[PDB]
Amino acid sequence: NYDEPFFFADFEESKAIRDYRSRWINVNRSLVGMTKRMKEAEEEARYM
Amino acid sequence: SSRFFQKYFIRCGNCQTIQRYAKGYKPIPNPILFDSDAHCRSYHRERRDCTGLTGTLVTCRCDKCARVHSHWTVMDFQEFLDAKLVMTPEERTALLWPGAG
Amino acid sequence: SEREAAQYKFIRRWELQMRDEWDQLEPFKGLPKPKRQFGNEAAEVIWPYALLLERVVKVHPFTKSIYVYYAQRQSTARGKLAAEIARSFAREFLIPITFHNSQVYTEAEMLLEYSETPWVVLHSLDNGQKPRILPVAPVEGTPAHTAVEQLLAEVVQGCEALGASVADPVTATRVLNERPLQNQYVRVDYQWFGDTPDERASHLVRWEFEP
Amino acid sequence: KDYSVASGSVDTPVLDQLVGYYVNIQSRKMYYKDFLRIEHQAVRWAFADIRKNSEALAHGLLQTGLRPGQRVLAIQPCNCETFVLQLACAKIGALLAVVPHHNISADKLRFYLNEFQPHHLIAREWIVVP
Amino acid sequence: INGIEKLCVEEVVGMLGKKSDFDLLLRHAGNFDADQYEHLKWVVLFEDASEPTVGDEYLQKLAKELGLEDVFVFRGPLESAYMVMWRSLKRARWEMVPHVEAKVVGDRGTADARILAANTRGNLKLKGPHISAGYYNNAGLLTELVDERGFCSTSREAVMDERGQLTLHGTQLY
Amino acid sequence: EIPKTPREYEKLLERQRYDEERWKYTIEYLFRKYEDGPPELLDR
Amino acid sequence: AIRYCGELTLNAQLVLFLLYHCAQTQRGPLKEGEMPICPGLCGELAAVPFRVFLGTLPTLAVEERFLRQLQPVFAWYSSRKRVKEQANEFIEIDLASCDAELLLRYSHIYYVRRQLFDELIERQMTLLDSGKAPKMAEPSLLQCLAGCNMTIADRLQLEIRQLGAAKRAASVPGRRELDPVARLEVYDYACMMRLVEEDAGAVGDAEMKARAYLPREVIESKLGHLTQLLLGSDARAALDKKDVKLLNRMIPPDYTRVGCVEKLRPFDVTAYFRFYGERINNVKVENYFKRALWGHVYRRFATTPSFLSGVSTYWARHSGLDASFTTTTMPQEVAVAVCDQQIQFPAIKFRAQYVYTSPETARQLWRTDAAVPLMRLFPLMGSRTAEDLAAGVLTDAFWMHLGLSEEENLLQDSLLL
Ligand SMILES: [Zn+2]
Repeated sequence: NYDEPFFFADFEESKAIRDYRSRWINVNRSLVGMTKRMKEAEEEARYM
Repeated sequence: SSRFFQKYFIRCGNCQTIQRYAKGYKPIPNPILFDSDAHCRSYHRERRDCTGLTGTLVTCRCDKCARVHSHWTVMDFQEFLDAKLVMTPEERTALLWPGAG
Repeated sequence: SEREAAQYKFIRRWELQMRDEWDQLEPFKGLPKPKRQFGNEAAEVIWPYALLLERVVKVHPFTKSIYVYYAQRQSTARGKLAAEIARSFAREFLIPITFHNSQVYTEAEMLLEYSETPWVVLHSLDNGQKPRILPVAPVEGTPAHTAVEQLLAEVVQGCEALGASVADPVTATRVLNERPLQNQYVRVDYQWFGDTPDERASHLVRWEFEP
Repeated sequence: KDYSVASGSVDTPVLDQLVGYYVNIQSRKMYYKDFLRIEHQAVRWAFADIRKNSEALAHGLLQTGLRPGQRVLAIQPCNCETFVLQLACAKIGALLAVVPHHNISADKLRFYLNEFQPHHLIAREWIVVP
Repeated sequence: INGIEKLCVEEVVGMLGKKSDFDLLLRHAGNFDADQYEHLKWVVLFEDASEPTVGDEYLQKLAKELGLEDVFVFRGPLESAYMVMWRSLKRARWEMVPHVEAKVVGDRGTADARILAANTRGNLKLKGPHISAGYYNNAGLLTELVDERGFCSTSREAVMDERGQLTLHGTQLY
Repeated sequence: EIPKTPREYEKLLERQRYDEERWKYTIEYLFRKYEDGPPELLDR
Repeated sequence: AIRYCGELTLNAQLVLFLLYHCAQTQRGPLKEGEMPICPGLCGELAAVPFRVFLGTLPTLAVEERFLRQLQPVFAWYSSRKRVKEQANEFIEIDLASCDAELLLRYSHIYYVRRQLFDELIERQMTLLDSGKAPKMAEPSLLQCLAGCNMTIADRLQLEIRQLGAAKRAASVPGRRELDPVARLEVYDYACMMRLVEEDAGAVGDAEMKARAYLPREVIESKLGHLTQLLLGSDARAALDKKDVKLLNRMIPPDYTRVGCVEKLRPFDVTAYFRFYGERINNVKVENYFKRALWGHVYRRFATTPSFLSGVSTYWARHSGLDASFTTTTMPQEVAVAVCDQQIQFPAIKFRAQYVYTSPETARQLWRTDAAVPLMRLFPLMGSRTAEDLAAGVLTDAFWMHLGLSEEENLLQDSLLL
């Protein structure tokens, strides 16, 4: 019932592309408000 | 287990009807997470499965009487051809699978 | 030291079975819980996987629901026969039908009145289509191991006629493909095949010879 | 009808060059012919004008410090000059960003500044908003 | 009103827009003379695919109210620059824009993904010269897949009709 | 089938008792608690 | 359970039914065992859940409280409901307006007629005692059956005795299964069409149908189901359908209530019920194959034997509600059934009803209508119409004549000994 044709769809690159995609959505989330944060870091360094 | 495909002719032991049963590809347990105890006994049972299901209690379901039981008897195909070719065509309808005229 | 611990656990088990501390539902933690209801006792019972493999009954794909309602008390002389057929059909084929069809939701009710006529309600995937309500009609020359299969045939042909009566199937098709999983509450004891999921799903795989 | 795929005719020619190239060609062919008309800005331009001040604005951005790698942020409301900036930023290869001005606050402005990290900000003083 | 009074002076033989601001023209076009629109012949409205399907009676209303020869409706996702398929007033069929291929595929492939059955919801892939596979983000310039066959991922799921028609959807959430 | 592992043997046992005592696996035996209505509809 | 079909303007009063522990519930178990007869009725009511506690939301003005009074074999629950209900009524006496108290004559006649009633009151009470000693059996279980008879237990015992009176159990559920609601509705419309020419409007108003929705405990709402009524509630719908019916009726209680008594007592009769009788299938169209369309005669006989019994308590309990001072000390002392239904009707309406019942019973007894095979006979209905019209046209014109009728036909209706 579960047989596949001979020219069979690829799982490897679909995997690599989707999990990579996942990583860059995560990057899009993590980078929100980055410049202000990186502004305060220098002030904390100067204070310390 | 199991690396290769194989076809068997089994007899339902309650009603004595012959149906055919196939065994397909299931992959080896992962070589990278390695288990000797899995792989090796899987190998011996693989050899066993290849020879007429020698040490295996066969469990399937009758089509002509629908129930799952292990009464099944595995027949090598010469015993099958001995069983089949001596039959009248109307009892091929009862005992055997569709067509097989 | 496995054997004696095993023994220990068995005696322990029977002790809790005499004294009512034993929870039969622990393997089932991840499943949703069926309807606690007067007819649905076919749901809470743990089904062997083998006799689910035995009863493989498929109806038309355009069936979304099967309800079986039957009266608790039957005033009528023949009322009992009808109720018994309905009860037997509700216990034998309701869970299997659900199991294999998986879009069909199946529910049986014990409704408390003296009424001799049990009925079966079939819903199709059309919202706009009226459900078909089939009566249970035991013939007085038919016993309860035969009439039940007759009712099964009636339900199958009823679902089939209900599904071939559907205004354009494009809609029904996409609704079918997107209808969520209805057989989740079913509790199955996988006996002699529990070891990996692939033979848990073993009833899905079908060998097609002579293509 | 049978399968889900749809295709258009391929006989139509495809233009693969840069934008500035077609601007130069169209400026050589019809030089004095009108290109765009705006009454509220008093802008009547030929293809002469669009070529001339497109690359002029390009040089303007080059001396204002823009380079082929970086970005421009533009909040201009329906002017001719946002198009001119399209062409200019096309000529020096800088990515132009056009954001809608109809809902604009300080917070989302600094979001755009966080996102694109532009070299330039093309802005107004008084902008008309509904 | 100042808009009409300008466009009737400027001698525009045809103009572009979207439904939502043609609403305002339809409010205030009745106040003027019919023959003032005599230069306008065709008009264009652009459609994002999540609109779906500006009704043709509205197009008929436009054409009768402005004295128009033909009303052109273009439709496509925003990646495609609002043109994938298009129709006229007189032709209800959705003709594809030339050099455009729209396919709906399965989930198990990238290049080698297979076309679905023409009603089934699956991924959408657009191949065309005016289609863009890049998009800018917080992270920077980003790109989704352009494969060996030349097609391009939109990360959108769609349903194709029997008659040429695309319907976009959100991602499948079961 | 001679089991070389204990779990193999409980598999063997399970199919065995599915075969020999099959009265265990009929639906009336599954329903021992309901030969009647639900248990809460009774008397004391 | 004593007065069916009497209705009044009412406000919804929430009452938490019981106290129970989620792990171990005595309440739910005992009820589910004893409450079967209308199960859907227990299923429909809201379930209010609190930490380690369960409660059910009750509407006192609804027939639900009456159902609890009838079908609960638990003493303490029905006692809590009884005492709290009486307390609620007595507390409402201050907030509520003064009773109408229509005429001193009716009060005098009722007073003089009520005195003789207690001999057979002791008979029926000790009958409830004999029924309570035997109340513990295989069918019904009670906590203490030997425990003293109280004012809270009356309805339950009444049910026990009526079920014992019926030769076939359970006639209630059988007859319910046979009788459809819409059928009796339409045939009551036919009854109105035949009995009164071009009268009684068309159908009940939205207020009245919503009231009857609050006046009836509904049935299984599932797919392919027709609503059915217990014989008692059939009598209830039957008389409540007669008061609100008449269009040309002027405003007077007695005249228009007489129709109520007439249609109630019409629902009591076996022949009418069997004439209206259908199965669920014939009305629903599910099964065209049925051996008998009409209710079995035995069930009808039983159902009729049910509603007739306990005339004395039926009289006295309602007699308590004639006046609020009569209702003040007789709630605790005198045998009665506390009902939020008759509270708003207290003074004029309850008394006028008390007279109307007797005046209709006179017709019933003197005509011997109970055994009539065809109740739809023309002459019969004509005489009925003229009768109700006359009795209606009397008391407004001449009161003392109607007083005489009430008293004499009271000596007739409830036998002395
Ligand atoms: Zn067999």
